[PDB]
Amino acid sequence: WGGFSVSNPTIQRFFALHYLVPFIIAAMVIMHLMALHIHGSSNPLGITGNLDRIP
Amino acid sequence: AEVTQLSNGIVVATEHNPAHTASVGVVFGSGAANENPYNNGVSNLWKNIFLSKENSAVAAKEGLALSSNISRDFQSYIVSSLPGSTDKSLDFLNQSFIQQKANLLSSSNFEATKKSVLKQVQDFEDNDHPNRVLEHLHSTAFQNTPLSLPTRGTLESLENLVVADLESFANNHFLNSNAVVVGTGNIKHEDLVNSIESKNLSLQTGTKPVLKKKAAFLGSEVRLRDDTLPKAWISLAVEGEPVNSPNYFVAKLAAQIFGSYNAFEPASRLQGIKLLDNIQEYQLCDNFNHFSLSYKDSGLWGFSTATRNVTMIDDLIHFTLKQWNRLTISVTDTEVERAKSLLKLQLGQLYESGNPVNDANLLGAEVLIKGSKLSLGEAFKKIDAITVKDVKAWAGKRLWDQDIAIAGTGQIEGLLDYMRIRSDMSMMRW
Repeated sequence: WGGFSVSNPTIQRFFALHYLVPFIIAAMVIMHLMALHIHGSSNPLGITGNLDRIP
Repeated sequence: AEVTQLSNGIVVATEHNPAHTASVGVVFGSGAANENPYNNGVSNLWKNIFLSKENSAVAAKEGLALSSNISRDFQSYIVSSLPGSTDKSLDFLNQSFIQQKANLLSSSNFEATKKSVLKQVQDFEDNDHPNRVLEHLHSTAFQNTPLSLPTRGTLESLENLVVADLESFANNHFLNSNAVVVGTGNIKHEDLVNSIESKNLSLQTGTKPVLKKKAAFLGSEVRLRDDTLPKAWISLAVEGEPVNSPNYFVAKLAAQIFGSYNAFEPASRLQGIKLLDNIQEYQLCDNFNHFSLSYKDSGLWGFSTATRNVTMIDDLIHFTLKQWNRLTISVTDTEVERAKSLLKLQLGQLYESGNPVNDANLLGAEVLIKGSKLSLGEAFKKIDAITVKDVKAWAGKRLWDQDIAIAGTGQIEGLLDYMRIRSDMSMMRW
């Protein structure tokens, strides 16, 4: 809070942080993608898709 | 130059040029394209009985050499001999196409012949990948149409064929109206026309062969993927130009631009082909050759290739097709000039060979469609006429943003989808 309760300090640091996290999420996404990229997506059959690929 | 053609009761055509031997043979205007899915490989089956051991000895004693050829548009049975024995030939041709049209087809010879082509064709489908892929290129490019039938015939329709089928075909196709007897080598024109007119008769004259449905092209692909093969062979083409076409040569010149290449032969890598810059940096393939297959109904313009660089096939195709794009927008003048010189060159070595059995097959096929052979000198006149502007118009119709036929075998996992390759047939514009 940065005070006795939710007041000015709270709302101003909260905006500050609301701006910051999105950029972290974005970073977190690129990792999600890197982790995706080494094995590729799965498929509905739940079996290997190595025999029939399409760009 | 020469090339003379006269009728009678049948049509005869000859081309004499005092050399070594002289060959005479009957060339029929029907072939693989005139067969059916179920009787396919009947012509390739005639070719082997005519070349049977039984008949081969009969002409060998007499001092002759037998040569048969089976194509899509035609069929040919040729007998080679010395300049003087020009009569020894006709007496054999006629003996096997009239007297022995009851013999040969006798069992023990047919069964022997059939067991031999059944193996011969099984060897081809297991080993000759480049030609097999090309055969399948026709198979898919012209599927469900005359031209789609493989010359050697299928391995199945072959083992179902019996003497009856052979006879039925002969009776329906080997006819007076659908035939041309030719003579090349050193034998004169007047010598043949008369030796033929000696023994009269006709043998099924006035009889015409069963017609069909005009061959057509279809954007399609056939992928015979075999991971156990050490290379990846692929052929790819578009709808070409048929013989007796305004652009017969313009199309043939375009292929000569990109030509052929063998990555292992030093001289080949030095050619004046822009594509060879793009393909040599990472050695995209072992070899490749561009063609312009023409026939009576249609044709195929594209290229064939083999590659060991299985992980970069997409670039082989990419660069190769980006070059084809140039023929519509940026083909330079010297590219066209170089093509002419090299077209003329390879065209000449084709016609001007020291083997009449080649010359025969070339004379027959032509006169069997246009009814006359175009003199080599006349060709050069047309070739030199062709302008940059000409190549672009042709490419605009034939090549630019047009469907394609693809066929492949071996490690072709790296050959991208039809739509990916199809897309490269053009370029972005404002």
